[PDB]
Amino acid sequence: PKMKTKSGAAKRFKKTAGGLKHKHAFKSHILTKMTTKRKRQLRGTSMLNKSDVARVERSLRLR
Amino acid sequence: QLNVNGAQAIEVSERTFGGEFNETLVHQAVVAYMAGGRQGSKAQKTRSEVSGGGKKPWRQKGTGRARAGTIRSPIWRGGGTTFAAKPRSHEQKLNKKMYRAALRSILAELVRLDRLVVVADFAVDAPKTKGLVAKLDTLGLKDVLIVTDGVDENLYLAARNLAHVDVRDVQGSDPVSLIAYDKVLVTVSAVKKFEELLG
Amino acid sequence: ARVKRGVIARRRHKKILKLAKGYYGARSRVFRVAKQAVIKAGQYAYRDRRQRKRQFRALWIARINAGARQNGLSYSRLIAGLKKAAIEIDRKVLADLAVNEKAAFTAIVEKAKASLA
Amino acid sequence: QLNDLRSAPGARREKHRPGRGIGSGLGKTGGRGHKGLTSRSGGKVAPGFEGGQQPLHRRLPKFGFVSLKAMDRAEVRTSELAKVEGDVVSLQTLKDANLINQHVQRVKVMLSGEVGRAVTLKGIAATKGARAAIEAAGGKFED
RNA sequence: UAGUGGCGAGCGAACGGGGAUUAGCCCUUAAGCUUCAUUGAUUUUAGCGGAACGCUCUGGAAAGUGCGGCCAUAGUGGGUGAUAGCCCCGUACGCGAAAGGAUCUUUGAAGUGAAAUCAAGUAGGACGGAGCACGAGAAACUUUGUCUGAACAUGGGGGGACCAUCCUCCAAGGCUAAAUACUACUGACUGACCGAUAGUGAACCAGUACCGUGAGGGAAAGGCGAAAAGAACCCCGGAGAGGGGAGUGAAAUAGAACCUGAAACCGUAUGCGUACAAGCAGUGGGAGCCUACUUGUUAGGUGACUGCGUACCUUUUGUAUAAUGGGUCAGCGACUUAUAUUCAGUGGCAAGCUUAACCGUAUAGGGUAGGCGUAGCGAAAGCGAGUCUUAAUAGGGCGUU
RNA sequence: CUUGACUGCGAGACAGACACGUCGAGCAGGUACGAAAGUAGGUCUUAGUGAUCCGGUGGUUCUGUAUGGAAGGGCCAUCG
Repeated sequence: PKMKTKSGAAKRFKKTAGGLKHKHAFKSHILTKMTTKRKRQLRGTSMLNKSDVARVERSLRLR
Repeated sequence: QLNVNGAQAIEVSERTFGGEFNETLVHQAVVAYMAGGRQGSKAQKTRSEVSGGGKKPWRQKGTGRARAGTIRSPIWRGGGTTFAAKPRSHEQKLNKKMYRAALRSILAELVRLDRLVVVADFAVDAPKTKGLVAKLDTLGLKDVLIVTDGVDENLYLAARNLAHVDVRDVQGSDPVSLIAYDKVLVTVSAVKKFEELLG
Repeated sequence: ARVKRGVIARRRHKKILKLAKGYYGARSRVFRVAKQAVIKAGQYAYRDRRQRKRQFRALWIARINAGARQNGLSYSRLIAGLKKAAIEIDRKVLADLAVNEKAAFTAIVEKAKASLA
Repeated sequence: QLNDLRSAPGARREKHRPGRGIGSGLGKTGGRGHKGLTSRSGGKVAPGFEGGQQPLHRRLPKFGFVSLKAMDRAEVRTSELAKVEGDVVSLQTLKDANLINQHVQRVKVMLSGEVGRAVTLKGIAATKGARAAIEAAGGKFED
């Protein structure tokens, strides 16, 4: 070990065989304005798309 | 298979002797071997390490002169060298299998080029260089690497003065000394030991 | 492996200073001025391998103009009449016949006038 | 000969160097461009940094815990159970081969191939298909 | 990695393994360590011996050329008039100490260890701090500046708040070799280390000269020749300086400021062109003249005259720019290195691959601890060719020759 | 008259650097009205808003540093 992964990136981006999982923003603390249809569709654990991958796994020391 | 000067064949394996010559792997092994025998004993000094050089030489404006922060800058002739060396290592990793497979393809070329010579046993009597010269001159043999199964002290004391002869054991042989000497003398016990080691 | 670069720097400067010899002053004897003069000479020489083909053509055309007007014809009427006919003969050898072989040039301008252009 | 050997065409490369002349391809800048941060010495952009907006690793939430239960967990698939010696698959037996680390304690066997032999699995959990494929080809199971 | 962190920049374990090393003795008095006296032994501070070549060519000189040998536990050492195993000093290899020192070993002796007697102002606690990877945080454990304050082996503290139950140890007295760190200092050996602007600041009378009131800063400067054979004598000159000879030497345009002796810069000589001609000084055309040749449809040198023609850099939307930069020359002066990693190329092995420390008669071989791969899903328990969500065997996400 | 201003989702698109955002047939579970086809996942439409980290509150199948619990953490819903 001579490369330090960013610890805030490791709590945010868990790696699977399908990519790097993350959760969504906006499901915190203002949840009456939102419809159920918006709160239902930020609930899961999405993937991380192409524009973000190189930056995140450069932060998570994997590039 | 391989011929012995003592009138018989020895029937070697087609794996240790008589495989294809991987020129790339043998070249990697000889570059690795010549790297592992280099000592990195040098250093220069950087701009921190050359003596003195604390003050700015002049003030930065008014002097009409170019702009310096120390006498010992690497642009200056007193100053340091810019990417000054420190004692490093040049020893690289060759795999165990890659080593053994570069060996198996230079014993094969020592066979094909008629450069390998198998004898039944090679033993000198006395620690005399003249005796070992006479024993090699029967074989018509100058500039030879003698590989025995274990180096005897008589065979070691002779030929450690002799100019173009080297006496090694099987463990102590290397790709550079196999390719270097113009002929390679091995005993039958050395061919047994090479089949044990190399496969 | 420290390598001392003063033996190759010298030969490269000798090459540039040899290419610059014949020039005025520091153009021929100091490197930072000789180098620019050699590069500039090279640009002009590239440009002038083109303008050589431009300048010789104009001299041929001017000599053919002068030779044709002695026989009562322009340059342009001569070049038109030498294509109502078919001469395939160029400005170089027509200028050469304009100076040297004047009776042959007179024969050529009469065969251009014969085609009435 | 030491005089004669080279490597494969394409195995070493020349290591082109920046800053050696203008007819080399990398003069006067060395591939760095012109003024700005990423042409200076130490001209690095820090990892994650998006120019000053909130980067992805601070804009998305944190989502879970790591289990300390599973640091000593293990999985050994059915392709490997023929590789132990002695017709028994035990925890120490799976450590005698290098099939599983030291400091592992819990092994599940899952179905990823063919079990090969008739082995006995003491103290080792197995999935449904893997218990089926072990007991099919002569295996047994106790604890 | 777990944790930790304006949960930011970052900081960062442990359990469990693999090794290097090998020992525990005591407070009912010990190992050990010192200092002495002894018992043998080993090293060190100096040295001794140490093999084997002649003829010939070129040359100032032979080690080199040609030929023929010899030695070798000694053959790629140094220098000797050019390159030497055999010419010298050496080297491998054996020998060697009146006298000192040092390490180890006997076997006594005096000491010490040693604080007394199993630990009380101690454990614990309250405040305020510090440390433990841990920013007092659910905060254990350690330490304590203030204030307090226990039990006594059917005690006591630890197992990360805390509580029960188990497990494991006995704090408040001590002493302990090795593995470990470092090298101003010695000795040997080595270098894909430098070779006089380099390498130490410093090859030379260098921490000098010099600069500062001081602290402090800090240079420049190597080379005749193999041998001084370092120039007897004569001439000009001021019993000069410097030369012209003569001698020495292979060579003195190796003459002491001395190997080689570049460029900038400054001259003398010869050829040609230059005093009616306007500018980046060239370039295309081109007469004439002058030299060598041997002549011609050549080679070298000048270049009258003439067409075109506002350096280089750097910065910029753009520079001849009256924007920057450079007096010139010669030296020097800027993408390195380490460790982690990703991709490409190229090799070895292949459902496996690979070792790290370390061991090693040591680039071998050993050592597979560990790392990655053979399975994924889930935040996790877990379940697994599936899994998660879900009331759902539905949908959907991710995965599966 | 009444709660469809439902729960689980969600084929597929629009928008788009990313984070966000927009529309949505259909399926399951339960409901409004309507005799029944059917309409109903708020409002004619596009503004009315705010990331993360911290904390608070209610659940929970998860974890829970020897073990049984707790503490703290995780997920789900929600507030500042």
